[PDB]
Formats: sequence, C-alpha cells, structure tokens
Amino acid sequence: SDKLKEAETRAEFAERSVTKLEKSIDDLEDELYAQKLKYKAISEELDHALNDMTSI
Amino acid sequence: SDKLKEAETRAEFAERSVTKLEKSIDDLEDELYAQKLKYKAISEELDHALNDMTSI
Amino acid sequence: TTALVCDNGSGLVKAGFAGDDAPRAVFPSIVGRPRHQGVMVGMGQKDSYVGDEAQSKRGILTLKYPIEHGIITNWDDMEKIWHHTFYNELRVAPEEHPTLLTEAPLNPKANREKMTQIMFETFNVPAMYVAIQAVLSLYASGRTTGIVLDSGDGVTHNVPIYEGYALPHAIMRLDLAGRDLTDYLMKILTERGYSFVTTAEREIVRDIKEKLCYVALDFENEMATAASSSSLEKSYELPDGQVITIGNERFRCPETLFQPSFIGMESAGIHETTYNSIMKCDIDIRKDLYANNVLSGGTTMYPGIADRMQKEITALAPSTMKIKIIAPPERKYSVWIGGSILASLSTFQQMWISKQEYDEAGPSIVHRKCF
Amino acid sequence: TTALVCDNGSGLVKAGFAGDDAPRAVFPSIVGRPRHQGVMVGMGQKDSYVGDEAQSKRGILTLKYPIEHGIITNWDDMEKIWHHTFYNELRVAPEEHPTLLTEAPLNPKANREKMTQIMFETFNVPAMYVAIQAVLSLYASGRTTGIVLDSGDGVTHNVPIYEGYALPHAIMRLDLAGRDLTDYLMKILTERGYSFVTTAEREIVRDIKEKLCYVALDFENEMATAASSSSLEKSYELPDGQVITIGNERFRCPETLFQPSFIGMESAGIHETTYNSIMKCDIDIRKDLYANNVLSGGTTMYPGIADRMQKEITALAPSTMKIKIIAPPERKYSVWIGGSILASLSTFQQMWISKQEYDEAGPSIVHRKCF
Ligand SMILES: Nc1ncnc2c1ncn2[C@@H]1O[C@H](COP(=O)(O)OP(=O)(O)O)[C@@H](O)[C@H]1O
Ligand SMILES: Nc1ncnc2c1ncn2[C@@H]1O[C@H](COP(=O)(O)OP(=O)(O)O)[C@@H](O)[C@H]1O
Ligand SMILES: [Mg+2]
Ligand SMILES: [Mg+2]
Repeated sequence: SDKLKEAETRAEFAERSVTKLEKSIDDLEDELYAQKLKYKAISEELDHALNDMTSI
Repeated sequence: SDKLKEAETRAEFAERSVTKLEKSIDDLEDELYAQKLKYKAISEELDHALNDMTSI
Repeated sequence: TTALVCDNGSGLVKAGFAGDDAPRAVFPSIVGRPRHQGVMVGMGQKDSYVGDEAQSKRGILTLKYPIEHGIITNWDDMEKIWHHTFYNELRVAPEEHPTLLTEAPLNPKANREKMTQIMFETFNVPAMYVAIQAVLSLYASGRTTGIVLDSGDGVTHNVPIYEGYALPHAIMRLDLAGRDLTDYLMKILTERGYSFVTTAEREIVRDIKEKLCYVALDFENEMATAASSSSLEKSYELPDGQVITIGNERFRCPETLFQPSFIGMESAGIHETTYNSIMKCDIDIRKDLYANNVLSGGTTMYPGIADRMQKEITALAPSTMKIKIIAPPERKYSVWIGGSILASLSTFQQMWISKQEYDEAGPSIVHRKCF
Repeated sequence: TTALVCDNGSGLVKAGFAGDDAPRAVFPSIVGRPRHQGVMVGMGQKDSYVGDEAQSKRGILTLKYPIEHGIITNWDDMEKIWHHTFYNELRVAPEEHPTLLTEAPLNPKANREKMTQIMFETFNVPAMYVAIQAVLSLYASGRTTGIVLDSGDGVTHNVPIYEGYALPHAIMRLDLAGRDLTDYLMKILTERGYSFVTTAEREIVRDIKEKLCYVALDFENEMATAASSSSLEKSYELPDGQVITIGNERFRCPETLFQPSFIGMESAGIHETTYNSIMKCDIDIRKDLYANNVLSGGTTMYPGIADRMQKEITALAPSTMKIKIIAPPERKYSVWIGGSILASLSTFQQMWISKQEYDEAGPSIVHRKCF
C-alpha cells in the first residue's frame, strides 16, 4: 500500500508536469506563428514597394 | 499489486512524454531563433538603406 | 437619403454608399453548393455558401460564377448574390435606398431588363439607374475626354469619349479578360507537371497569376533571357506546402492580352484595338484621345503594362502625336469611385428611374430616355 | 425513454444507456462450448458459456469469437451474445428501448441487413440505427473535422471527414488489427521456448501483449540496444507460475502495424495509409486534416505510438504543415462515448429506423435514406 501511494504521487506529478510543458509549447508555438506572420507581412510589404517602384 | 503495476506504467508513459515534449520545445525555440536572426539581418540591411537614404 | 452604388462586375462584387472613397464590401461573386454527402448531424450545414464565405470552405464546394462574360447566365444565383450583398455585407434594407448598377457596353437587352425587373419587384428599391462601366471610370479620373480601356475580369471594352459626347460607333468590345488569362495560365502550368483541374483550384491559379505574373516590355528578349539564365524563376507555396517554381510562364500568361492568338482568338490585342477605336473617331479629336488614354479595371494591374501599351501605341501611331497612358494607382476600384461621384451629383438627381415610371411603362423603361 | 447504445466491436462488446460517460458492461465477445466429457452429475453444467463467464472457465472450453474481421461469420453465436448483453449485463428488455449498433466501413451489405433483421424480429426493438464506427469517434473528440484512424481489434479503418462532410472516396480500410498482432506475438514467442497453442492460451498471449509490449520510437536503434544490453527484459508470471522473460519481442510485436510485411501482408503500415488517405482528399483541406489527426480504438493504446506515428507522418508530409496527433486518454471507449453523444442529440431523434418503416420495405431499408 505504501509503495502504491508513492508511485501514484509520482505519476500524478508527472501528469501535471507534462500538462505544464504542453501549455508552454502551445505558447511558444503561438509566438512562432506570430513571428511567421510578421515575416510574411514584411516580405509582402517589400514586394509591394518593389512592384510600385518598378511600375512607378 | 494490480494498482502498483498500473501506477508504474502511467509513470513511464508520462516520463517518456515529458522527454519528447522537452526535445520538441527546444527544437522549436531553435527554429524561432533562426527566423529572428534572418529578420534581424534583413532589418540591418534596411537600416543601412535608411542611413544612405538620409543622404537621399 | 444616401444612394447605394453597387457594381456587379464579374469576379468581384464591389458595393458601398455613395460619397466615399472606397467600396465598403468587396468579395468574390461565387455561389457554391456542397458536393459531398455530410455525416455530422446538427452541424448547421447550409445549402449554398455565397460571397467570401465560399472562399474559405472551397475545399468541399463546387464554386460557379453566376456571370460569364458581362451577361448573367444564372438568374437565381445572381439574385442570391444581390440579397447577400444588401443584407449581410451592408446591412441596409433596399426599401429605403436608390441603387446604381453598372453594365458593360453592347450587352443583351434582356439582361438589363431582367436586372431592373428584379431590382423593382424582389428587392423593391425606390429607384435604380444603370450606367455604362466606362463612363464611370472616366469620371473617376477627373477628365472629360479620353478613351478608356476597361479590362475587367469578364470582358474588355474600349469606349472613346470626347467633351462628354460618347461616340457610339467606336466602341470595340472584346471578350478576352482575366478569366481567360486564368484558364490559359492553368493550361500552361501543365508543362512543368502541376495539374490544377478542380473548380476550387482555379482560385489557386488565380492567386498565382495575381502575385507572380507580369507583362514583359519586349516579348522575344524575355523569352530568350528566361531560356538561358534562371533569374526569373520565382517560387510560390501552395495552400499545403510543395512549393512550385514558375519559369517563363510568368510573362507568357498576360502576354495573351497583346496576342490573342495564344488562346485561339482571332482578334487583335488590346494594343491594337485601342488604335482601331481611335481611328474610327473623327480626324480632329484624335490628338486629344491619343494624349488622354485611360486604363481601368482589375486586369490592367499587371506590373509593367503601362509601358508595354505605350510602346505599342507609339509604334502604331504617327510619330508627331504624344502618347500618354493614365494609370492611376486606384485602378481596381476606379469604376466604383466614378460611380460614387456620379451618384453624389446634384444635376444627376433627377435621372433615376422612379418606381411609378416603371409601373407605367414596364421593364422596357430602361431603354427609353432614362437610359 | 432512453436509448441503448450497443457497440458490437470484435473482441470486447461495449454497451450502456445513452447519456453517460462510460459503457455500463464491457466483456469479451466469446462463446465457448465445453470440450471434455464431464462426470459429476447435477453440477448444473450449461452448454455454452458466453461473455465474461467463459474467461473464468476457459481451462475446459474452446472459445471462439463470432466476429472475424468486422463481418459476422456465425450468426447463432452473435445472437446468443446479443441476448446475453440485453438480458444479463443490462437487465432491460429490448421491447422498450431503441438501439444504436455500430459497423465498420466497407462491410458486406448482407451483414448489416441480417443485423437489422435480427434486431427487429428476434429481440423486437422499437427502432434501431446503424452508424459508422469512425464518425462516432470523431464525435467524442468534440471536433467536426479531422481524419480518424480507428485501429480496433478486428479491422483498422481510416475515415477522413471535413466540416461534417465525409469523403467516401478516401476511406482506406486495412485488415491488420489487434488479433493479428496477438497471433504474431504468439508466433514469435516460440523463439525462446514458450509454446502457446490452445485457443485458451491465446488469451494469455493477449494479456502479455497488453501489459508488456510497446511501440519503439526508432526500430533499428531498439533492435541494436536490445541485442547488447539487458535493460529491456521484463518478466511476467503465467497463470500457474513459471515466469517468462520477454526480450526484444516487446517492441517487435506492435511494430507489425508500421511494417505489415512481418505477417506477410503486402500493404503499407498505418503510418503511410493515413498519408495516402489524406493525399486522396482535395488540395484545400489537407492542412486541416494534417492538424487534426485523431487516434481511436483499442490497439492505439500502445505506450509510445502517438510519437512514432507523428514522427513518421512528419517525415512523409511537407515540411511546412504542422502535424498534430490527438490521443485522448479515453481512447478505448471513444467510439462508445461518441455513440452516447449522438444518441443523446435532439436533432438525431427522427433518424431512427422505425419499425413500421421496416415492415413496409423489408430489411433493405438500411441502405435507403435512413442510412
Ligand atoms: N493585383 C492584380 N494583379 C493582376 N491581376 C489582378 C490583380 N487584381 C485583380 N486581378 C485580376 O482582375 C480580376 C478582377 O477584376 P475586376 O476589376 O474585379 O473585374 P470586374 O470588372 O468584374 O470588377 C481578377 O479576376 C484577377 O484575375
Ligand atoms: N491497454 C492496452 N494496450 C495494448 N493493447 C490493448 C490494450 N487494450 C486493448 N488492447 C487491444 O485492443 C483490443 C480491444 O480493442 P477494441 O477497441 O475493444 O476493439 P473493438 O473495436 O472491437 O471494440 C484487444 O484485443 C487488445 O488486443
Ligand atoms: Mg469592371
Ligand atoms: Mg471499435
């Protein structure tokens, strides 16, 4: 019974830790998505300036 | 005994999941760092262009 | 009250209240019924997604434009598009607003009469007026003369105007436009391995055409350069990955405008139908038309067309005349801006086709004095 | 009244009233006649022990599953199983309860028609409805899109769904499942000396597979490690003592899923039939299917499969798309939870096949509008 309690406690902590890690990776994935949007927008604006200048 | 085996299996599963999640988050952080490096490089090139345009 | 300046177009419906700078709501004019079976219950699946909603669910729809070449081929779908435009994109009931539709030149009468009958019976507007799509584009430029080439997505027409007096015998309407360029691009992409067939993938090819294609200043030199170097190959990422590389398909797609023999059409390009439209005019207003050539419509947004066209016309025209091509940056919405200006005029306020007039003469009122 | 959400399955029958979280009674679907002679008189020996009773007397029985691969091969035994399920595990007479069976995709028609004929004639239910086992598993995840890989014990099928519209031309049904993995494990255990032959000992091998086997993240590295160290050898105590030690048989048994060449099957693994099922879909819904890959069914409970499958698909798929594999902890009962949710819906309440309808059109009603 004592060993079962110990193992259950460690497994519960492991579940909590993996939940925290999954939330953290969600946050960082969202941040990378935002920065990818930033690069898309800046490249699009540079292309717009290029086409405006080449087309007067 | 059945409960102990269940708990042990749960612990092993959660530990492996946490290992995979840690490796994945580190890799994604590396990718974000690389894209930020590219953005900074082109931004410095544009800043040089602006420095010259100050003379324009 | 304020007037509704709708502009059916063919490919993008542009609408908004009179007196502004830009249309309030711009969205593709496509109505797509779902084609698969559907297993989830209670998902709230509608029977037809119109407008910009069907450009997001296009993976499981069969989009079909209700306007083929200026003319309207499917009246129920067009009615659905108008109902959506009035109620959901502007949220103004039509019972309290005049409307100003636009129509290409030389279109069938029945199309215009059915349009006015719908607007007066179904939507029950107070008064509607139909205007030629080129006069508005001439309004927006702030000119009063000039020959305007309005190369839309359905049909390209070239209406010359002098001192406000339109010349009805010199209108040259050609049915090559953006849609045929999309089909030709989709047909020449197959030379590298990329096959687009579904009516949904036509939208992807349209996006490729918009973002990458450009008009070459000199065609043979570009064909020679693209066949030796590789400085032209621009890549593009499909909606799922697998980037593609467009080589000399870049300037071959919009070249069809100046050589309609590519898609098998007999007629001459947009560079020579303008000169022919000028030469049909009288001998004393040709200088002014030469100097005030106006471009409009979406398809004239290709990077580098205002130089190719000027070079071609200068080659054709006499050496003494000055050739100038007006290409405002707001080309796409030029017709709608002109429509707003026309609807905002006080002198125009008595030209609307009032409902009592329609009740007395029937739908054939549009061909009468109220044009 | 309440509906009975039965789920025949192949290996475990799961049943319970609609609107709960978990099935009320879960028990193996085996019917085993005794095989020896029997000398005690008056012991009350029955002629066939079904369900969970035959997993305790399995020492003197010959268990035989009535469902081979989704299809039902022995109708009398299946009728016996259903009778047991209704009367002894739930204790509710079927005369007062609608039923919602489940069926694998692409199954023979005669199986479904016989199922409905039995339910309407023998048990005499008020109304029954048959649903595809993958749509329910998609219900349980609370999604409305996604491609679900439901690797049961009989048959593994992979149904892609978008926005509630199932794609019937992209269903890839493969007949490798948990039973073949049990047989292959029983066949490779003989390489150490342990021979299991009797149909009763197949249950022991199944228990070994459930408790010990796991899916390797990388196969060659694990094969190399297990051949040098001894950190993998896990022991297990048979129902009579004589512990056994499983070496590299641990991850070789479930590896058959990703390399069906081990058991001589030609087809590609579950890692590549999902990618093929995606690629048959339209080009505009592939991103959503990539991001919402759903796992279900019992056999997808191996420790470490949600990472191996993601690695494989990421290797196959384009580098830009994000690959995400939904693996809820309640995987085993996902189909039944979805069945309960579907039966609890108000919009679904008029889709049942009412008995008067069956009386008018015969058993072939199931293929008709009431699917
Ligand atoms: N930026 C662009 N570059 C190239 N072609 C464009 C661009 N924008 C629009 N087009 C083409 O023009 C068409 C839209 O033309 P539009 O003026 O909206 O037609 P309409 O006269 O029916 O409103 C699109 O189908 C597209 O093919
Ligand atoms: N915890 C587990 N680990 C590994 N395999 C399992 C586990 N539980 C069940 N299985 C396998 O899955 C099968 C049960 O699958 P199930 O989903 O009940 O099939 P069905 O779709 O017929 O209900 C069993 O035969 C067993 O081989
Ligand atoms: Mg137009
Ligand atoms: Mg199942």
